[PDB]
Formats: sequence, C-alpha cells, structure tokens
Amino acid sequence: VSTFPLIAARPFTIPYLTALLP
Amino acid sequence: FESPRPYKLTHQVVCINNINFQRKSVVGFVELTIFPTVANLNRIKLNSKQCRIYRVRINDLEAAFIYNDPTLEVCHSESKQRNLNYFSNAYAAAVSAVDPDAGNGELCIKVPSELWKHVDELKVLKIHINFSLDQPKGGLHFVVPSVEGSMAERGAHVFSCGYQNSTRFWFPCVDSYSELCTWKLEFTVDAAMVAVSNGDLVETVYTHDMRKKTFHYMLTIPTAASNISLAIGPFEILVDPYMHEVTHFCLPQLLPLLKHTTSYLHEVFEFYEEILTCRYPYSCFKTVFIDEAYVEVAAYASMSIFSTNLLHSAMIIDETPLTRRCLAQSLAQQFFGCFISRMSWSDEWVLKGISGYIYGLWMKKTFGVNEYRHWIKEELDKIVAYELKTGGVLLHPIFGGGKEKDNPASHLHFSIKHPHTLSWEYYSMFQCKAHLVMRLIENRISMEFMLQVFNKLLSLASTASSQKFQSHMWSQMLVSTSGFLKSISNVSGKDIQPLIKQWVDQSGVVKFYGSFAFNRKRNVLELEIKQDYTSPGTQKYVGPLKVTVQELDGSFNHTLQIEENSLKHDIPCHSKSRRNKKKKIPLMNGEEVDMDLSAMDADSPLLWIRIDPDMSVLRKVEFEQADFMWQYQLRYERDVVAQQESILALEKFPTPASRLALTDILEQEQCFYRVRMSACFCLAKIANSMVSTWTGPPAMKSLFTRMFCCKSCPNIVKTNNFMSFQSYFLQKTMPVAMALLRDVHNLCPKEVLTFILDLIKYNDNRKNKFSDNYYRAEMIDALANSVTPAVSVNNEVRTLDNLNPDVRLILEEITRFLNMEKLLPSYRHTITVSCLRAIRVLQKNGHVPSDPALFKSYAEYGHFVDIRIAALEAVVDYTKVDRSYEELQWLLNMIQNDPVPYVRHKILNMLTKNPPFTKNMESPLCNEALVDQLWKLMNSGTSHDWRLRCGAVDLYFTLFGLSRPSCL
Repeated sequence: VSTFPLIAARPFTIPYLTALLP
Repeated sequence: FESPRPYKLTHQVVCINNINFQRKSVVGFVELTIFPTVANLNRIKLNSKQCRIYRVRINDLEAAFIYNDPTLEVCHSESKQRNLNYFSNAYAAAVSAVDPDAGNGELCIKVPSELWKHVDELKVLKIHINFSLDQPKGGLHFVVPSVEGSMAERGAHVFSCGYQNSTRFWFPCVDSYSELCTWKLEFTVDAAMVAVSNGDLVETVYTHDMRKKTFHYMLTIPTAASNISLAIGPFEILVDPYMHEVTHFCLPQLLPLLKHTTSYLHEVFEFYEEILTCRYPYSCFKTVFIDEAYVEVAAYASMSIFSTNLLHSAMIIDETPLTRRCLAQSLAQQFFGCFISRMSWSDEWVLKGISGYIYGLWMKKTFGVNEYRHWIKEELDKIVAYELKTGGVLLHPIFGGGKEKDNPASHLHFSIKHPHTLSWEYYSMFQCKAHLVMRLIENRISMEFMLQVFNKLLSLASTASSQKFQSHMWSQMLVSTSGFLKSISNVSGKDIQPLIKQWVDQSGVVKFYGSFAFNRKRNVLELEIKQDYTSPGTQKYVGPLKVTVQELDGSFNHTLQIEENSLKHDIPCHSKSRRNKKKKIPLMNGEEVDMDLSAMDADSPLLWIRIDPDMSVLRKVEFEQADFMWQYQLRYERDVVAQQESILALEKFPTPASRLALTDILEQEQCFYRVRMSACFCLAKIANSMVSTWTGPPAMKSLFTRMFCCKSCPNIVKTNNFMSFQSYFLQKTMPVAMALLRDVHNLCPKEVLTFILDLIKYNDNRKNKFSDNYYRAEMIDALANSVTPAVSVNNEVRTLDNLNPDVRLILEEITRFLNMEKLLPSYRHTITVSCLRAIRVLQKNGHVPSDPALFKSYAEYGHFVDIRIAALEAVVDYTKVDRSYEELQWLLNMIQNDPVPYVRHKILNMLTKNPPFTKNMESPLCNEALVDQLWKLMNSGTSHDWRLRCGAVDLYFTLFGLSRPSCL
C-alpha cells in the first residue's frame, strides 16, 4: 500500500478502440 | 495432367439467411450445378464439419443421407496405444479418408435408381441443400462486445477466418481447392452491416423492402472454393483517388487511421503490373480489418481480411515496414490463390515461392536493398535454426501411394499429401525455403526470363478464365510443379532438375568448413584454400559451386567447386603487391579510399573469403582468418551480410581496444541501421570480457556524447532528436546494449543505471510529432536487461529490505509507466508488454517473488492481444521454471475454453518453444494424469481448428516423443 500499489486490471469490452486511438 | 477426380462442377449459389446474434446461428441453402463423369456415381460425396443438414434435394427428390465424423476421436475411445507414431499414422490415414481424393465418405448422398437412370440419360444435375450452422465452434467468428443490449447492433461483426481448407467448416463442399467454379452469393444482412465476400456487386438496392437488406455478389471469375469468406458489419470507405476502384471496410472510429493507412498501395499495384505486364485481373479489390486473426497474412480472391493491428496512423513509426509488408504479402498470396493453382498439397511450393519472391522484388524497389539482403539473412537464420532443431522441410513430387511411407522427414509428422498435419514452424520454413529456392532460380536463370515465365503463366490463366466453361479444356489453371517445370525448360532449358533434386527433393542445410590455407606467404604454391565438409545428423553434400575472394586492392576472384569434398583449390592469383607504401589505392572497389598497413601485411595479398555473396546455398559457413582481416571488413565492405557475419565472428572470441575503436568508427558514418545494433551488441559482449582488461572508458557514453548535439548538449542529450531515422533506431537500440556493459565485481552497471534513469527523466513534449512510445519501451527493455541475479544471498525475497538499492528505482519507473499506459494509453500497451517482460525478469532474479497473479490478471479475456500474449509467454516460462501444476491446468483449460484462436496458437507455439515437463527429465510427474488429459485434448475438444491439435502434436513431440511415456 505504501511502496508500490499498482493499478489492477479493468478488463473492459472493446480494447481496439482504446489501445489504437491517437 | 488432369485431375483424378470425377463429377466436374460449374455453379454454386449460397444464401445466408436469419443470421442471429443471441442464439448465434445461421440457416442457408446451397446450389451446385454438376456434370458427373462416370455412371454408377451413386454415393456422391461432399465434405463438411459442424453442419447439421436440414434437407438435401436433387430436382424435388430428397435422396439418402450419410453423415460421419472420423476427424474426431479414435473409433475406440480408450485405445491404449497412446504414442506419437501410431496416432500420427492413424490420424494421417483417417483424415486422408476424410479427403474425397479416393472413394471415401463424409457426406455421401446416394443417388436413387430413378436418378441413376437419369444419370444414364443425362449427366447434368442441380443440388439444393438446406442446412444450418450452429454456434460456430471453428468455422465462423461472431465478435461481439460484452454489452448485448444496444452495442451488439453497433460494435459487433461477423466473419470467417481459418486455414486453406476451412471452407469445409463453413458450408459443405468438396476438397475445397482445385474445383474451378462460379458463384452467386445471396446475403440477408442488416441495413447498416455490410457483407464482404468475393465477386461483384451485381444486384444491390434496398432489397426485399421489409426491414433489412440483401446483397448479391456474383463471382463469374473461375476460382476455387478456398477463397470465400464473409465479413459482415464494417463501414465503407473508398480510398480510391489514384486508381478509382479500391474499396475498404473497417469498424467505426477507426476511419482517418485508414485515411493514412491505405496509401502507397497504388505504388504496389504499379510495381506488380510492371512485373506481370497485365492489369489487376479483376473488377475491384477489398480489404477488411478485424479485431481477431487466425492468420495475420490471410489473402483471398479480390479481398484481404486480417487484423486491426496494422493501421500505423502517421506517428507510430516502427510499423513503417510492417504495414505495407503485410499488404504485399496479402497481395502476393492473393494473386497466387486467384489463378495459378496446385493440383495437390505436395504441388503447392511453386505458388508461395513465386508470391514470396514477388513481394521480395517489391522489397527491392520500394525500400532497403541492404535491408532486403538483411531480410535474406533472417531467412537463412530461420531455416538453419529450424532444420538444426528438427529435420528438413521437403517439397514432395513423390507420394506414399500403396500404403507406403517413404519419409525420412517423418521425425515428427506426415508431410506428403496433407496440409493439416504440419506445424507453423514447418509451414513458415516451407515458405522460407520457397523464398530461397526462388533465389536459386535467380542464381541459374535470368530475371527477365522469369518475367517471361510469369507472363506466360498469367496469359494461360487469363485465357483459360472468363469464358463459357470450355468442356474438357478448362483445367489449364492447374499450373502445378510438372507443367511449370516444363514451361521453364521451354523458356530456358538448363540443369534445373539437378536444382530440384538438390534443394526441392533433398531437404538439407549445408554447413561449410572451408579451411583457409595461406599460400603465397612467399610460398611455392600460390593462393590455395582447402574445401572440407562433414557434419551428420542433418547434413548434405553439395558440389559444383563458386567461391568469391577479394584481394587487397583488386579483382573479384571466382573459383569453381567439385564433389568429393576432401579438396584443395586455387585462386586466379593477384600480382605480388609489393612496395604497398607506394601502392596506396590501386582500385580496390571503384573509388573507395582506404589505407591500412595495420594488418599482417608482410606477405598477405588476401583480404576476405566468401562463398556465394548473393546467398544461393542454404549455408552455415565456418572458417578462420586473421583477426585484422575481420576487423578491416568492419571498416567498410559492400555487403551487409559480410558486415554482420564479421560482427558475429568478432562477437565470439576477441578483446582488443582497436576492435572497440573500429566498431565506434563503423557506428559513426552512413552505412546501415541494424549493423550498428549488432555492433553495439559487439561492444556489449566485448566489454563483458573487459573485466580484467578494462583498457577503454565505460563504453557508449562517448558515443551518445560525440554524435548528438541538440544545442551542443552540455553533457546531456535531451530533446527533439528525430526526423532522421538513423538516430531514431540508434537511440532506440543503444541503451539496451549499454545495460549489458558489465565487469565482474557485482557486474556493477551503476553509472549506466543512473544514466538510463536520467534518460527516462528527459522525455519530450509534442515538439516531436512522432508519439514517443517505442523509445520508452526499449528503455524499459534496457531496465529489463539490468539483470541482477545475486542480491538475495539467503532469503531476501519477501519484503525484508524493500529490496535495494536500484531495483527499487526500476520498480518506481515501471510502476510509473504501467500507470501512465493505464491512463494515457498510447498504441497497444507496448510499454506494458515491455514492463511485464521486466517484471518476469525481476521474478527470475528473485526480487519480486515468483507469483503469477499479476500475469494471471493480465492473461484475462478483456484486454489487448499483445498484453495477453506477453502474460501468456510469462506464465509459460513460469510453468517452465517453477513447478506450478495448477496454473498449467488452468492454461490447458483455457486452451480448451476461449474464443480467440491466435492466443491458443501462440500458447501452443511458445509452449513448444519453452517447454516444462521436459522429456527424460520428468521431475514434476506428467505420468499421473497429465498424459491422459493431453491425449484427450488431442482427441476431444480440438475439432475447432486443425492447427490446435497440430500444436498438440508438437507438444507430444517435445513431451515423451518416440516412446511410451513410462506410465505402464
């Protein structure tokens, strides 16, 4: 909690519209 | 000459109706127009799987019905012969019996005696089959976002990817290649969702006027059945303006990405018709991008359907090669799935040969001729690596007919008559050897003669097509190996049948122990070199060739070769180059300027040895020179091949400081991109040997100093170093090689670590218009290449020290980049892929403990393909190193249960490449129940795709291959 609280996975519906958006 | 197949075929009409999104089904009727060949053709056979037929009909007469599936398990489900050899032979015979290239059966409608008397009268019939595809489990794909209320209408799409003979899995047909037919295609589609298949837009208005539309695509151009696929859902964009008839179909909110993506395609069309001397032999051309890919390449008739991973929207520079590379692949294999065609699986290799050679010729006159030769080096690297891993990749004309094997290439699996036994390593090397056999055809036959051959092939194809179906005179589009060889020999008859019996019909990689001897070292004999070769296991004896020697300043000496390879040979000698202080440059290679007496130049008129620098022979050449000759090759040589092979040979042994100096001189010129990547790897490997021999500085700091001046750079290079892609690739590569610079005290890259931290500090704003993503990704890979395995001496794994001291800073930076790409995301989470590789390397060094739960949470469903594939590579290596049996059980259950094919493909691929449970090293006890479950997963649950049980065949190749598994 103090040092490295990495954000967990969302996984959501449509990945290609998000990960390929400039 | 002719096909050994009866019942010639002319026409076929598909009509997809009632396509569902909730129960996810398809109903439809198919129409075949058949000219049978011989009488008593009662059991007419078609072939399909996962197709429940509703009714079959021939002229209002429902005849008999036979429906078998021997593509499924063994006829006894508990056959205790659970080995590789018996299963491979029985599966090969069974699926050859699935193939109708004999009297066989999968869908045998029996002709009744009435219709048999009609066949005795008239051999002209029509076939009307009503049938229904269920929820598609290996034949189609219904990509649906998990909303299902409203976004299933706008956001989902429907298509069919698959292998060559995957037309069986979609609608019932013959052996789906080599049946020259014509098609009418009727599509009951939504008003917004556009259906994309072969043929032409022959009848399309707002159709049937009730609620939906219906598309009529007619393919009059005679092709085979293994070219039809139906993409329903995307949006229409014409990206025409240069050639006016190029149509594209892509999902919404991806449209200006196409507006940048498509262009330069007209140049590829212009170059291909400079090659072929025709037009584009169709009406139009179609392209669909889709978020799934069974094969990334896939190329069908007038249509290329593949992944939405190759957009490359104007700022994402490192897909400047890849996008139009895959477009060139999907145009070449298109062109050779259209007209020129094999007669059998053994006869194919000509097709992908000429397709790969045509897009290699495209790679000649578009970008990077030296990168083209580097690609040929990568082709040889792939071929030598795989055929030293496994046996050869043989190109059969010879069958195993009469229940014969005739297979020395059966180290794993059957190869002669059938596609769906092979592996993708074997399939990739099939295409790679096809490339290099076409380069051998370059090496014996002129390119202009090849243009003549290819123009003759397409002339016969276009003349034999687009007609009234000439009876008994129509199979000229079967242009397989025999008639193609005859056409080559008619153009130019040489010793190309020895070329076949060497490289087409003897699948062997040839090493070369050409032992350098030194005559005219003021010797009696004059410039002699011995030839030697013997290295069994996978060897091959190739005789008459030629050898290229470059002198000091002189002629390209070429020397013949002989068989019986315990040989001695000469050189067509140079003059005695004496008084070489006066003989400064007597025409080395044109007007090149070079002066070194630094070599052993007392009595040495030779500089370099080479065998076929145009890379004819599948080769792995091993020899020795003086080290000065190797280092003088790296100051300048006109072959990138010679540069990177001298780079490898000087990565092996040496460490002088003059090597470092000449490497840094080679890295500061205009020579080549990736030569300097491997030269920085030379600097890495040689400075790793500078532990007791630390003569130079801590390397590669002065290379960033002396080469990059932003505003003269007061000790730090920061900002806006782009628009010169030399510096782009070089700054992408070099800190990875800097992180390897280690001298053994604790390997101590502390200055390099702090310098990489400072480089990660100093990133740019939007002044760089180039989306600074891959630079970050390879610097995170340099953080991954900061392997420190020796911190945990006793127990420092488990939050004792908050582990120290620079590993925590690397954890800070990878935490920052993971959360930035969780918030920013810029292009595919490639930074997240590099970070997950870094996190696995830290788990391999015992800093972050070996826990798969992060990789488990990134191997989940609703992520990108690259994130999932990196987490799956990570968990495969985790199951390799650690003894996690439960995550292996989950991995096999997800091999069974997921809708995406490519993640299963690459799980099986790099599970074979990175194996746990290694053969004859069995500590984690595969014998308990894992042999049984793997045998089940080969038999059951794998009727979806052929390649998944092909990867499972690869699994039993690795795991307990040519034996019992030592169970009973």
